[PDB]
Amino acid sequence: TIRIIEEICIGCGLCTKVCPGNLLYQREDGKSEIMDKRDCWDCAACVKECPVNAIEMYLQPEIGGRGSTLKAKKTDDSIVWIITDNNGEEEVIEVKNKKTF
Amino acid sequence: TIRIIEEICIGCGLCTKVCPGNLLYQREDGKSEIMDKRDCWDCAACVKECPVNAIEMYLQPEIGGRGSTLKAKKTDDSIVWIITDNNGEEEVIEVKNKKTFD
Amino acid sequence: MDVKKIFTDILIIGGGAAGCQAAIRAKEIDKNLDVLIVEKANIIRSGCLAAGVNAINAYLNEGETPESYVEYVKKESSGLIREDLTYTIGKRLNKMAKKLEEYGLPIQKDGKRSIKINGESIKPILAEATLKAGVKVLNNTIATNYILKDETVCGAYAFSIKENKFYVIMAKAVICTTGGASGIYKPNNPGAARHKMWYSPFNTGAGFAMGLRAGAEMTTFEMRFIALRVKDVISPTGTIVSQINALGEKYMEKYENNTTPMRLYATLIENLEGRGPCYLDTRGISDEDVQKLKEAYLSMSPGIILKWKDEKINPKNTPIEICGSEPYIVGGHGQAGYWVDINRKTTLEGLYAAGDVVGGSPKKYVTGCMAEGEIAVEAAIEYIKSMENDIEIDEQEIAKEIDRVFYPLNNKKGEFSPDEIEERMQKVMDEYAGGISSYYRVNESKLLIARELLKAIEEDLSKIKVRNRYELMKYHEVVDRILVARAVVEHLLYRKETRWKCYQERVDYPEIDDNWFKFINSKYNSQTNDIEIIEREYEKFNPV
Amino acid sequence: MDVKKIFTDILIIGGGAAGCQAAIRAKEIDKNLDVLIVEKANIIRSGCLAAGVNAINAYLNEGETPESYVEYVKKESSGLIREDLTYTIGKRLNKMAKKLEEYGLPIQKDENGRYVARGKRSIKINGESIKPILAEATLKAGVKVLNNTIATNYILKDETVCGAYAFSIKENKFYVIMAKAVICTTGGASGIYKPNNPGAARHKMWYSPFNTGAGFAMGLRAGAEMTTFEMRFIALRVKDVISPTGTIAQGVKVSQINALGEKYMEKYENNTTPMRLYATLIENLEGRGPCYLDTRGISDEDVQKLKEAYLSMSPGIILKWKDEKINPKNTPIEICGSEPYIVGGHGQAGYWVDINRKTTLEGLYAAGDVVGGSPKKYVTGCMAEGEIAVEAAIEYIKSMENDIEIDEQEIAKEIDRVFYPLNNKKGEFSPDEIEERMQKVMDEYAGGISSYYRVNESKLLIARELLKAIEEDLSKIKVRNRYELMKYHEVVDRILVARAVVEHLLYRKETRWKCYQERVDYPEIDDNWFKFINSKYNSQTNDIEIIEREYEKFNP
Ligand SMILES: Cc1cc2nc3c(=O)[nH]c(=O)nc-3n(C[C@H](O)[C@H](O)[C@H](O)COP(=O)(O)OP(=O)(O)OC[C@H]3O[C@@H](n4cnc5c(N)ncnc54)[C@H](O)[C@@H]3O)c2cc1C
Ligand SMILES: Cc1cc2nc3c(=O)[nH]c(=O)nc-3n(C[C@H](O)[C@H](O)[C@H](O)COP(=O)(O)OP(=O)(O)OC[C@H]3O[C@@H](n4cnc5c(N)ncnc54)[C@H](O)[C@@H]3O)c2cc1C
Ligand code: SF4
Ligand code: SF4
Ligand code: SF4
Ligand code: SF4
Ligand SMILES: [Ca+2]
Ligand SMILES: [Ca+2]
Ligand code: NA
Ligand code: NA
Ligand code: NA
Repeated sequence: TIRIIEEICIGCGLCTKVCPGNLLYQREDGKSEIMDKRDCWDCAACVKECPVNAIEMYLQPEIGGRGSTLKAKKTDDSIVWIITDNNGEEEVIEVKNKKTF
Repeated sequence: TIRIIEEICIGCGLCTKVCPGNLLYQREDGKSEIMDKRDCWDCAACVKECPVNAIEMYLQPEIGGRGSTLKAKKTDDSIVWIITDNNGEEEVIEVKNKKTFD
Repeated sequence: MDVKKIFTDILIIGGGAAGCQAAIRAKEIDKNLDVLIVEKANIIRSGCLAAGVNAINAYLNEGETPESYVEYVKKESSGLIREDLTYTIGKRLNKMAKKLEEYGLPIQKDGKRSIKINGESIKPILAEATLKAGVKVLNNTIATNYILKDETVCGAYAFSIKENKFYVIMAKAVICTTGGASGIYKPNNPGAARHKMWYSPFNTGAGFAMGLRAGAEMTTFEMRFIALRVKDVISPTGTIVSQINALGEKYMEKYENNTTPMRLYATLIENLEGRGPCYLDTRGISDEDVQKLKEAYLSMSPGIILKWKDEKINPKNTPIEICGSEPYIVGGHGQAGYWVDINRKTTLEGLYAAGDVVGGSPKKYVTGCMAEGEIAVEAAIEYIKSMENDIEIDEQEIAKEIDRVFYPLNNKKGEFSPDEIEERMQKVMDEYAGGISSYYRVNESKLLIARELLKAIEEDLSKIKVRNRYELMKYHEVVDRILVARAVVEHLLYRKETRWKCYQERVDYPEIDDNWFKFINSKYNSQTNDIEIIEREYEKFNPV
Repeated sequence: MDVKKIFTDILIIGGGAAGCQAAIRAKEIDKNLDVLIVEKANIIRSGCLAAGVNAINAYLNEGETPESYVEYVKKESSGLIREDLTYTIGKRLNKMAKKLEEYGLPIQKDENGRYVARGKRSIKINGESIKPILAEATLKAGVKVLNNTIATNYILKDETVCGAYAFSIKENKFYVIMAKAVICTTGGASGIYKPNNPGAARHKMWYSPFNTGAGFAMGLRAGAEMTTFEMRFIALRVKDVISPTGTIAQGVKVSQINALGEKYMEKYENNTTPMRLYATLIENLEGRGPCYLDTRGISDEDVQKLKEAYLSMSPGIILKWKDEKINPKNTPIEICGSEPYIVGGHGQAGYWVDINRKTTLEGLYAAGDVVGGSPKKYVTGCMAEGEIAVEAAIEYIKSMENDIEIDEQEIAKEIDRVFYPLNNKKGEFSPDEIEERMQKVMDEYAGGISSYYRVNESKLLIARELLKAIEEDLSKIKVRNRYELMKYHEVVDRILVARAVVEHLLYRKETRWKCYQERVDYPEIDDNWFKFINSKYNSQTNDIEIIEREYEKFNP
């Protein structure tokens, strides 16, 4: 599922126009909010849309999540992924849009 | 699980001293509240304790509950059970304390 | 509430893989056609492709023919398929892959199938091509029923979840491309992770339910596709080496054919017989191989990265555990859905369908869904040539649908929420209609209980109350799935044989039966409020 | 916070069936003894008896003897019980039933004044107020009770138990309770595995969902030995409401049937409790379910008697019948299995004790569902063990005095451990989240409902490592009030119990108890395993260590 880090969120609204479940909306104060974190499919569309990495994906503790998180920053030609393990160690993985696997 | 009918509750606190899970407490305004309805065991101790039948037991919709409810009135020598089905039909059954079954 | 009447030539319900290609193909055929897509979410990412794709699975290498594809499809499921649908898909698989490249999908070399892709943005590129073609799109708009006039579909009703609007959309022809149905059974992890599943949790059978309510015929709902995927995160396995049980044995070697159904069946046996869990044996791959895996999964199923980080799993040291999903009602990887003719016309005049919502042809994949959208729209374009949207819809019929759509919003007497009823339904189906908890096995006595319990859920729909238009969407997802579930139970009850292992496990009739080499179809009778089963004979494809 | 130091002679942890009778019996032996019960909830209804009970299920009816009781208890384990414990319970069962009558329990009597038998070893009662009656008798004996007070650890001086630590959930108070002897009567453990209906109905289960293994965990942390955690009792009960079946089966004499109407127990040589459950699982797996108790054809009066009986001990079933339009005379009653529980009443898991119910720690005794070795105990057997334990504890305390002095650093250490998540500003998980995580691990890798109770070595090895990772994350829990602090300690305790369960299941390489201990990779019973598998917790290594204890013939 995902969490919105409201202190980082700049209220741009971009994450509210991507979700296949319509789960994200902009509150009156401008911040984004998820309707119900239990309904998230973990498609990461919102994570990649946020320009300030205020959205992070994490695995529900109820199914074994231990606090690792995934954030994503879109560049002109790539997605830079920031993976933070459960002890805070960060790994940065850049995947060029034209890179094929 | 159970629900507290706040309009009926008189804030007596009696239901807060029976639950084997410590689930019921009295709020600022005196009325009873359940900490988490998901943690109820359906033992009915609170239902029986409430003197004004503001506590009713019902089966969670998520497991097939359709709205039938149970309330209970303690008397000097019995429990009077009030069973309402999902269409509102009411059945009242008194079970004397000294009555044994079978 | 503002009621808006809209007019279009072609109306497409659902802007996913099949609906986008249908709309693009329509504009390519006739620039002057008015084409409107009604999409529940946001077309840039909506549908099964939201997370990206691992590969383009279906196209033909040099020397392979549609006949080769038909035979593969029969080997991957059974001999009882709609050969005519499979063959006509096969003729266009390669053309559909070429269009994806034209639209901007990154592709590189290393036969033809040996390509490297980045599927991360497959849906955005498809959506961008759709809008560049001049297609009009109503996003965040939920379709709720077809507009019927004299047994002919001439549009659809829909409501917005971002504005206070109800749409009456008149059209000369309608194409259903809503995908299949998930969320009928319990998922692998109910509650906190209830939408961690293989199929889209937002494809909830709307197309099936609108079809059934309108009188259209469905087929083969007893064939419930179950996905074998990485445990809990439900990530693809194609990316990631052989299958092993917990003893390290390559248990597939015990079976003659290594087909998708066989891999699932074999894995279930290993677990049931005490040799699980089962895994993909990634042990021994290189450090660079691990990095490649991480980059690929980030582009189509990122949750697995978090599982590996949390559980200290390095695939070169620890194999990847796999298991089966809930059963889905789909016509992409399975063969459940609308019954259509070779031109993808449903049994209702004016209504066509394409993609995972169409039954009879399993192993469709993205290219196959795109191809079906083209076939359907080509047929619809020929059908609308003569006519015009001059149909007059009685205001009373409009008011009737409005009352139905918004009923729980005005239900002060309601006592249940959509979420409560959804869970109740999923419990019934899991326990009495062959869900995970029964290892997918079904028997007559439990199915008869499921039939009666679903009717009692249906009775309680009128006791649902919602507070906003988003919760109203959830109500309609539940209404739709209950009807689909009732059809599934009737299909499962009717086929007294086991034709598809795992996907249709009739434990009380465990053998395949030659007397059952026919299609089991259903129709919803609105007068008696009952599902009616129709038998359709199998026909060899012989075009002349 | 108020740190309250209390001195008592006999400290009883848990005011349930065994704890109440232990306390009453103490005051019978010596009215001047200071006896104190620490009770997590409200003694009037606390524990497994909260809803009432369907009958007294351990009573020696005419012709029955303690020796024949043992012979019957032995059968399920193929003789692997602590016969000394069972026999000494058997000698007191009828006394305990008479005590319940003296306290006010209505027990049906015939014209001669004999209790009315319901089955071979059960008698008919109105059990609705069994716990209030026991609690009233306890308070009338002069016993002191701290309600809404959660025990967290024993006080140990060297290797001797001399009290316990507890915290209130209704006052800002922490208790240091010094005692000459302690008796652990906390019951067993539920909530280690996933229940039948996780989420909305997660506490709809057979065992009390509020008995979460505190006694097992306190004993393990203090160095005491546990036994036979691999024998996990599973209840065959009415589906979803988890209601008793004995009232329908024993009371009406109805048979178990599959959905085809066949009495499937006739296919099995022995119609025992574990086989009734195993046979039901087979019927369902092989496509002949559901299974039911066949009430079809009973009279309207019998239906009324059933409704009154179930209202008096499992009222939820009445609501299911009304919602689903079930009249038992027309529709049979669907049955199914529960989660596995770690219990010493209906099962034989718990503390390892001597015949006097002394644990392996000096100063610590135990009684009831927390004590292993002797299944088929029931409410009278638990009461009997309470008496045996307290009698021995009283003899032991005769010499000593409450002159033991605890060191302030030790008190401070427990306070820091007990209140840690309440002060954890940086915490990121709730007790509920971790509880669900643990239940998933156990359900999937240690033989829960989802695997039809089957376990294998490979899955158990995974469970061992996953539980260790959960324990590492306990330090990341935060709680916001004392009620949620109690839930944190329930999780902490259950994790330790689960780790022990896994080790026991790993160690016993045979299948001795069908359903309750299904090692599918060792599917046969093995005479070389006719011995007890015990465990202790090593605090230096943070690991559970297995100890084998040989079976010893009991000769009185
Ligand atoms: C997780 C996953 C991974 C996959 N990976 C691959 C792969 O690597 N390669 C491959 O070839 N295939 C893959 N597939 C298969 C492929 O994605 C599907 O077969 C295909 O996307 C289905 O196309 P569709 O048009 O029928 O449905 P979709 O693409 O899902 O589109 C359905 C549309 O209908 C909309 N909708 C639903 N209800 C309503 C309503 N009431 N009103 C309006 N709109 C509605 C949805 O929002 C959606 O936009 C994958 C599928 C899944 C689920
Ligand atoms: C649903 C059910 C129905 C039954 N029906 C029958 C029947 O009909 N006939 C029959 O003979 N037997 C019956 N039994 C068995 C009998 O009820 C139990 O064997 C017996 O009650 C167990 O007694 P106990 O003292 O060990 O545990 P309990 O009676 O459960 O008491 C344990 C006490 O410990 C307390 N406690 C727990 N943790 C802590 C902590 N950290 N600190 C302080 N206190 C704590 C609890 O709150 C509780 O008061 C039934 C049991 C159950 C579960
Ligand atoms: S990860 Fe996907 S499903 Fe979840 S909130 Fe973001 S866009 Fe929606
Ligand atoms: S995209 Fe990011 S910064 Fe913008 S509203 Fe969403 S969370 Fe906030
Ligand atoms: S029914 Fe029993 S468990 Fe539920 S809240 Fe009332 S007293 Fe507590
Ligand atoms: S016992 Fe009844 S009236 Fe008294 S506080 Fe509780 S719910 Fe209210
Ligand atoms: Ca859902
Ligand atoms: Ca719990
Ligand atoms: Na962390
Ligand atoms: Na290396
Ligand atoms: Na830690």
